[PDB]
Amino acid sequence: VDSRVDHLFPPSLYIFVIGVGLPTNCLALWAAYRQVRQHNELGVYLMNLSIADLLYICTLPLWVDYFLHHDNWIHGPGSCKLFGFIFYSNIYISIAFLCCISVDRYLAVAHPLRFARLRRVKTAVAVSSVVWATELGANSAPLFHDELFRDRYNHTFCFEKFPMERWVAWMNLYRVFVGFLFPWALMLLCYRGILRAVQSSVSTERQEKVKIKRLALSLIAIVLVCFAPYHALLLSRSAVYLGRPWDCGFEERVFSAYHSSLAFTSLNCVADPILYCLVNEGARSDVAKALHNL
Repeated sequence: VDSRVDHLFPPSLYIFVIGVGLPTNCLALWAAYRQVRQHNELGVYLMNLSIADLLYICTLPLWVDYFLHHDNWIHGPGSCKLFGFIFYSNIYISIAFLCCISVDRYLAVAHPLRFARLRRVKTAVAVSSVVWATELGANSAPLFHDELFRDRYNHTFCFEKFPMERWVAWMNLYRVFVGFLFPWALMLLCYRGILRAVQSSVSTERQEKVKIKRLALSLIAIVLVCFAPYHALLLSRSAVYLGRPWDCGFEERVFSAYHSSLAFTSLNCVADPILYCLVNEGARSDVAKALHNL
């Protein structure tokens, strides 16, 4: 059980995320609020996604240090328990609001004349509240554990043990399977249904159909390219532990790749503002008309 020279990639990537995803997410939050003012209940989910992204990107300045300084956390146990819970959530909050958006879009497009009670700002707010309550209470296990752990080779950990606790493996399994694949599968099914509905449209001009398909494929490709490697490797180093709990052969080799993938999973915070409030000409219109106020 040891570590590698992983001190440049996650820091240089979180710096880019800080530089791009604070202004883009503030603009996206403003545009989503603009949408809510018009009783577009998609705006509620867009605001919630922007909030999760914002309070994720506002807790990176700590892990950029935690990775610059080699793998040690020094801001007490209190910061490592709050900023470590915000950092290992908001992934399952972002990919829950993306699923909420895809289901909202599927209902509007594939059933345009039904379920009108489900498409309202009130029900959107209630669903957002339930989404925040779950995945923040059901992912709250790391709080009720000591989680600023030291070891031999001067590695002050934060939310880890390479010798994994009994719960950590099961909670990782839950992460991979009921925080990523389930919401991602629902996103994929919703966009497949949206494309099947758009296909039948008589009034859409077959280049708009191509634009819709190439946006719907990128929506479910960005999520996979950002979350699949980290979660597959988390599955790997959690499945090995059940086979050989008292072993460290795999972990030392896979440590650097694991932390680089964890750095990668942060690109789905500058991905969201673009793909959901900056790729269409209506929300860019809001950006243009509001930045022209000052």
